[PDB]
Amino acid sequence: SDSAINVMKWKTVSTIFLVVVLYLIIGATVFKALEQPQEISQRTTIVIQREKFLRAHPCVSDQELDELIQQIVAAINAGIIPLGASSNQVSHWDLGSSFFFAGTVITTIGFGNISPRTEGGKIFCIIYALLGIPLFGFLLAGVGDQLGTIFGKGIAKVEDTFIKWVSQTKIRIISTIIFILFGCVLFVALPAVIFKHIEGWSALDAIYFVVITLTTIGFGDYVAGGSDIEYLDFYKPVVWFWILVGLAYFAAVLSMIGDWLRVIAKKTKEAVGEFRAHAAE
Amino acid sequence: SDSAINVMKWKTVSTIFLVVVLYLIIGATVFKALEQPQEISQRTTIVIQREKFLRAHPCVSDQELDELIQQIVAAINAGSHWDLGSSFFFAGTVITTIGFGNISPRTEGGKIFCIIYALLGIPLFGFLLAGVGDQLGTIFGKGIAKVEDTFIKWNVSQTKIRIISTIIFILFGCVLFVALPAVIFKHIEGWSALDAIYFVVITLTTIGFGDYVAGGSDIEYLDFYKPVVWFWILVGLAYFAAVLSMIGDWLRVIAKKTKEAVGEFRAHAAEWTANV
Ligand SMILES: CCCCCCCCCCCCC/C=C/[C@@H](O)[C@H](CO)NC(=O)CCCCCCCCCCCCCCC
Ligand SMILES: CS(=O)(=O)Nc1ccc(C(=O)NCc2ccc(Cl)cc2Cl)cc1
Ligand SMILES: CS(=O)(=O)Nc1ccc(C(=O)NCc2ccc(Cl)cc2Cl)cc1
Ligand SMILES: CCCCCCCCCCCCCCCC
Ligand SMILES: CCCCCCCCCCCC
Ligand SMILES: CCCCC
Ligand SMILES: [K+]
Ligand SMILES: [K+]
Ligand SMILES: [K+]
Ligand SMILES: [K+]
Repeated sequence: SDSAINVMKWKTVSTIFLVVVLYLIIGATVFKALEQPQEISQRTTIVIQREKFLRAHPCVSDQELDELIQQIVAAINAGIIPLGASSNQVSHWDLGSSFFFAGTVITTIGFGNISPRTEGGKIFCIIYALLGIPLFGFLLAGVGDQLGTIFGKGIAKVEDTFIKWVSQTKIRIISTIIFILFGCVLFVALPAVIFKHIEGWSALDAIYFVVITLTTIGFGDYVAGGSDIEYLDFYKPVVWFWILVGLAYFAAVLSMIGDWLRVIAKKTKEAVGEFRAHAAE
Repeated sequence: SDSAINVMKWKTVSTIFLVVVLYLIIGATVFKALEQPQEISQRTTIVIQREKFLRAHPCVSDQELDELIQQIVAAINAGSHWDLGSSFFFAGTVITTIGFGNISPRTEGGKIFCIIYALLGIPLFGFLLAGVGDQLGTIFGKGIAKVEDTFIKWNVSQTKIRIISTIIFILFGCVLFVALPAVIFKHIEGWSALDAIYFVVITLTTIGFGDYVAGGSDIEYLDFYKPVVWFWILVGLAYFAAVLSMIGDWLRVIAKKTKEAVGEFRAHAAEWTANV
């Protein structure tokens, strides 16, 4: 009976699919409820700014203003500061930023503030990713090991002193609490504070950055080291180390959250069974 | 001896670290060599466009222009981007961790929800993508059961045909999940042949720079186009998930072969030098 389990597998996958379909629909409406208003409030107030310089300079062709703005937004994607009060310009592909870029490729964070424009840069980025992503995986896995065996020494000491008048499978709950607590301190809270001061971000923007980065979603709306401001350069190599170990942390956390879903799915799969079997007495 | 194994583990991690460090250094110089010139060529030709626009339109003064550009930079920070469909797109970019970033939350509440929506959505999507990987894998197992029957009754036998099977996987795999979609993006999006394959890899490896996004431009899209792209991603991600893992195991083998090749080079230099 090889096809027997396969019929049972397709049933499980199809239900998860429809859950994901419905989870996206929920998220979709939640986001547009949150972001549609600010969008329209800013599109109406950008047309207010539009006609303030549409008719304050009629001697501009007025179809070429909207083509001008295309030419600025097209060139802003490579990163430009097209100003006369600042015509000397730092490079986005210097010795360090191309090193940053390679990191965003193999980690699959891919902020996208810096992206290749040359046809050769694209072809190499394709080759660099298909080899670098697996290569980086072994590093991140070994970092997960070393970081995990450090925590194993930490709970060996703590699961010794909390042995008062003790069960085996319930202290596992205490160990997962100290993991998430210490974890969010070293890899979420403490770094976000540093980004708040050094980058100038808000308290929310920093934690937003930490999560979007270490989950490798990497929108790129916020990037550490993205400005010119000062950058001690004590700063940036520490952020590399943060990513290396912070990615290893969310790797476990996200896997823990996955197992929680497994349990919640089991509890709710049987709750529907109990709901049926009772059906109002 | 518990710390004896741990020293063997840290030495394994440290060497891989130094490989990744040096792999980044190689890549860094290679991209800088590739992209530093385009940067200068476009920085010089954007200043040409700037001082061209003051002369070809004396109407505008040098002082008005700096004001306009701040107002465009202000609007780049926002741009419908959040209509019924694009917010659905957005949630997809979150759970898949592709995160193109062409659309990103600006409201403080949208950020807080995106944090919560990801921490629960990313594991949830993993199970879907894992199940898609299973079903897709058992389909191809039916395919090799057929093909490992017709080739294996004749010319050269086992332990080398497993190499032939993985070639068929990668060959037809790149057909269904890289080549055939990239052709569709070339026509429908208007991209180049390179840009489409560039998109396919950046997207399905979940790097997702966001420089190229299918459905991101303002073009008429057939009602079947975007939902097929979802299905593509769902199954295309499952494809590179295996492909990247195959490439990982290749490196494992290559690491073993090169780790002993160094041992051979040393062992010859050893008793070639004992020859006095
Ligand atoms: C596209 C960017 C090019 C990146 C090229 C990086 C290759 C670096 C040179 C390979 C040797 C690394 C240093 C020596 C390590 C050995 O002492 C050690 C065993 O003792 N090997 C390993 O740890 C295991 C290491 C084995 C990993 C091999 C990586 C495969 C890269 C394939 C790229 C082919 C292009 C060839 C261009 C030269
Ligand atoms: C806007 S810029 O690109 O032109 N300037 C720079 C931008 C960023 C960095 C940098 O190292 N940030 C830390 C870091 C490291 C690795 C990874 Cl993967 C992600 C991150 Cl955030 C350096 C220069
Ligand atoms: C300015 S815009 O908001 O309108 N740009 C858009 C870009 C793409 C889409 C869309 O549906 N793409 C298919 C798709 C599905 C899931 C995933 Cl994860 C990725 C992708 Cl590309 C919608 C809008
Ligand atoms: C942040 C949004 C959370 C959305 C949670 C959706 C919960 C969906 C529950 C579906 C229950 C299906 C029961 C099937 C059991 C056979
Ligand atoms: C058309 C340009 C393609 C460039 C990709 C070739 C890269 C060669 C590898 C360099 C090894 C150091
Ligand atoms: C049939 C393969 C799906 C992508 C077009
Ligand atoms: K990204
Ligand atoms: K990713
Ligand atoms: K991005
Ligand atoms: K990403």
